[PDB]
Amino acid sequence: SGFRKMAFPSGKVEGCMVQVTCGTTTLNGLWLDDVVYCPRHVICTSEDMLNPNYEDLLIRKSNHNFLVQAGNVQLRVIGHSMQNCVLKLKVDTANPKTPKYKFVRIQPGQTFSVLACYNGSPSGVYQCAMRPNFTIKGSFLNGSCGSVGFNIDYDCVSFCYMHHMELPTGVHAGTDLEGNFYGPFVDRQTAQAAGTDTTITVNVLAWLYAAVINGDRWFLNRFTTTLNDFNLVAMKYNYEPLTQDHVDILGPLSAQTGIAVLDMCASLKELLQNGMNGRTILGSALLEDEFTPFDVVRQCSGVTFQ
Amino acid sequence: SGFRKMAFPSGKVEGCMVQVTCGTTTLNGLWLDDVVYCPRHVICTSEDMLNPNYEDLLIRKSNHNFLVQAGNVQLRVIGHSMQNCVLKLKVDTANPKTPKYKFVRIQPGQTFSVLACYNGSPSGVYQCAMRPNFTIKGSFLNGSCGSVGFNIDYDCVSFCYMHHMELPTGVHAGTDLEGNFYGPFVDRQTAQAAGTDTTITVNVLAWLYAAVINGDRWFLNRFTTTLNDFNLVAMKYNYEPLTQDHVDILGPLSAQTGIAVLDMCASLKELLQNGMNGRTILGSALLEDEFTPFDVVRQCS
Ligand SMILES: *[C@@](O)(c1nc2ccccc2s1)[C@H](C[C@@H]1CCNC1=O)NC(=O)[C@@H]1[C@@H]2[C@H](CN1C(=O)c1cc3c(OC)cccc3[nH]1)C2(C)C
Ligand SMILES: *[C@@](O)(c1nc2ccccc2s1)[C@H](C[C@@H]1CCNC1=O)NC(=O)[C@@H]1[C@@H]2[C@H](CN1C(=O)c1cc3c(OC)cccc3[nH]1)C2(C)C
Repeated sequence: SGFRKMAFPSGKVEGCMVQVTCGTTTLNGLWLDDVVYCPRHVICTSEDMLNPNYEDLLIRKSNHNFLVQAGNVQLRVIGHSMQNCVLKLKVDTANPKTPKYKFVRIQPGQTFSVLACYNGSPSGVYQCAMRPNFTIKGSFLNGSCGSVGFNIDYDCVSFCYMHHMELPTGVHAGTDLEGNFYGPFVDRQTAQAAGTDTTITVNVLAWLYAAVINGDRWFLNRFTTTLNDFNLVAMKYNYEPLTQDHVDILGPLSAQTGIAVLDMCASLKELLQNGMNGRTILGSALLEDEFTPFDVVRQCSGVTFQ
Repeated sequence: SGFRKMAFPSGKVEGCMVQVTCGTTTLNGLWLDDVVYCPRHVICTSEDMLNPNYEDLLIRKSNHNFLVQAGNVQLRVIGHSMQNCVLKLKVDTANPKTPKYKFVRIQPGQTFSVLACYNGSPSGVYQCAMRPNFTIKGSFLNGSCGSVGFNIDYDCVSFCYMHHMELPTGVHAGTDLEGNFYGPFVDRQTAQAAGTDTTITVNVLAWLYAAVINGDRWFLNRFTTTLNDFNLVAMKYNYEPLTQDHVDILGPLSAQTGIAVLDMCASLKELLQNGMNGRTILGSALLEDEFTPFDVVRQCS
């Protein structure tokens, strides 16, 4: 029993974190095999943050202009290349701690663990979801660039995020491990803003299924809804549209609890109109949207507390 | 910017988890130097635990009754003993991944990272606080016993918790790594109720400071209070007493924001008496009490 924001054990990622220095700029790098991945703006100085031409800044660098440190050991850079907004530094030593890994680009609503790092040293681990507006609500300070997000389903590390910037709203933006940004953001200091954010409807429903699995049913009602009527109502509260794909994904949780998906949608509609009336759901007084259906199945018992 | 519930990186502890089996009972163990630490009830069969006589059940067992597995390798048990509610198993191989560590017993209100494990394998990590009623609001299923709680400080892992049980309310209970229970609990198959829980006042104040540092100021006011007046309202709302030591600990956060501890206490006194009026603080409609003043400083710096 219980339900918490649960991150993956971070050991497999900790053994990949390095420090990358170019000039007076220092950030984190990810050392996998003989390659170090880091944000390409490690090659930027104060005067080229608004409109840097990364191709022109990089051609002026040699391999020995990059200082890579793994703990107290200096790694020698023997090659380099830029791929989108990521710099790939080839080093003379393959990381002996390289885990089984893959690079995946995630969709909005998906969650992952973030290992926040400063100067190549891990500081903490927390969970976060890719918001519908392609930002994440993280906890990142100066020098956190190059920190990565990942999942570790079945002993394979899936890297899905690399940290690059903080927007004026206090939310965060970054790229996948191929250097392609999530959303319309750019690695420039130009005026950028996150679009209006929405609630991840399929995740709220998954978390309501988690509450039922853990023994709470106070919020259910005698009603049902069509998918059309549910979307007409939920969008008036700034909820993301629920698709037939989301209904299908919720199938296993619906089967375990005996609560039809559209019946849980009717519960959600009533929760939006009434509030909780002094009650909590899984310890929360608001509707939580950063647990996916897969996260619920991972953490919850396969037996409902009937 | 941003404020999240954060756990310590768990790599140093992951390299210490093993599986321990005695008969048909399998649970997790912690392998440090040449010893494996696990809950003593690994020697109980599902019948023996209604009222176990651990002294007698241990006397019946020998080294051959224990099976320790580190990944795919089997460790040979060459000694055994009980210390309080933990079983200590001496093995023939010292763990080469043993970090610099110490066993520490935490106080209520203090926080720690839990590495939830099943069959000796780390499954997840989350942060939790030792409640004033000595329970933790964890997330544990069948097979989680032996999972440990810890804090990290300059390469040194301070182990503070070992998981043993779930109470009827769904909250969890355990021991320090010397086998001493936190709270009035016993390792027996009986429904045990924890005392009425109370809110950790100093942590709520720390989190209100974290909110101010992140731009949330609506709850700030012109008023100030004293300890004795604040403690009278704390008592009424089932909040733990605020002491001068707590005021001293909050001192750095107090100077950094320009809000004295007793000025922030007047904001908390107002939130308890009047509510939040539809507003949220740091994305929460509740007053969060599982962030210590150190968690706030560590994260914000
Ligand atoms: C990162 O760790 C980097 N720091 C530097 C320093 C020099 C060169 C390159 C880099 S990458 C930070 C992480 C940030 C800092 C606070 N919290 C974070 O998440 N990333 C940045 O500083 C990025 C890089 C330029 C600008 N930037 C911003 O986050 C940024 C600038 C900015 C302005 O500028 C006027 C106004 C408002 C908000 C804002 N954010 C890059 C995008 C290349
Ligand atoms: C743990 O992993 C153990 N499992 C076994 C199995 C055989 C022998 C020893 C152990 S330790 C679990 C973890 C629990 C289970 C669900 N989530 C958890 O956190 N611990 C237990 O099962 C403990 C051990 C006996 C009973 N117990 C309970 O949690 C327990 C019993 C109980 C009753 O009994 C009537 C009523 C209500 C609640 C309740 N919880 C020990 C305390 C020794």
